Amino acid sequence: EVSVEELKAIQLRTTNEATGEKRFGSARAIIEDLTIYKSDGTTLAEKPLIKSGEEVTFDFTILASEEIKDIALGISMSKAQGGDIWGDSNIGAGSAITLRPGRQRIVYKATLPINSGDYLIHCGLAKVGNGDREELDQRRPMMKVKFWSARELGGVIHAPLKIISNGE
Amino acid sequence: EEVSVEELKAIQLRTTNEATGEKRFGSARAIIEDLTIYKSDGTTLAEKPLIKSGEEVTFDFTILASEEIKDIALGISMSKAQGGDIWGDSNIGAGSAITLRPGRQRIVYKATLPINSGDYLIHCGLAKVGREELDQRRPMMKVKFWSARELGGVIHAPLKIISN
Ligand SMILES: [Cl-]
Repeated sequence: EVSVEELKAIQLRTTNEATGEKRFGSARAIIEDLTIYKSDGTTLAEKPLIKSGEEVTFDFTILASEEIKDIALGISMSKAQGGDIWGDSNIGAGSAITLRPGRQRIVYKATLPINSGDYLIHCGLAKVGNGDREELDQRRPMMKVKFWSARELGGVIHAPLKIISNGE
Repeated sequence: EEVSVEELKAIQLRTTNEATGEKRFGSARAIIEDLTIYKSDGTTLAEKPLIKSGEEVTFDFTILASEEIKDIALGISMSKAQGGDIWGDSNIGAGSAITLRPGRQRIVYKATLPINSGDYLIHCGLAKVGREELDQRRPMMKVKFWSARELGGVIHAPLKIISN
């Protein structure tokens, strides 16, 4: 179908250097690409800004050389200078996934209450069980993303106060 | 009412929360006398010391003032352990002017807090914007967030799996 040999070559070849992506894994299957859509339906290439609190779609193209049961396809985000502020996967969602040979598309959505700033997106593909975890394709960092908001808040959590009573 | 700044400074010092090792400072021309927190089910943190990740929380402040004070900033924030604030906001950001009257009054905020499971600290500050610190409470109290839904980091934004 597609040789792991090819997937290994794909993996080594397609590595984003604008973020200094370090990429590892057995490459039995790989994250061929990730495309991110905003609520208005536009991409990051089309508009690289995400509004704080916007619903985002993560469109994964997964390319597998063979079938692989019980995988974990995860994604996370860190501040341009720091550790992860957000991370999740199908495992956290309680949703099992099995990869089939050839291309396949897995789609996640999330509403991201993240304050304005520059962040990094990471994603990872691994096999959960049968012995210990097996990393298939870990992409770190995969891409940059900037959040913007109508008004500025403290920290990273976008949770604006509602004023119920101002003693007025 | 008839409360003096002298009285408020005394209250400020003796009602500092020792459990959290609270540091408290400011002129105390007005003070944050109390903060009661309600969860979306109507229960207080005192009744049920636990907030569900992502739920709507109500902050019921009781403020004591020794005199009328215009252009007030009442801020709240949260942090984890020895870290900096992970969330913060105030009436100023929200675009709501506050003027304190003499005596006791209430200021009430809501926020929907997508904070992952863990132990956090709540900080609050009262000041007159130009800043004169009136009453800064760091940390005022502990708060525990929980969810059966587990995530990484502090941001509770669970993925939904659309297409497998
Ligand atoms: Cl309470």
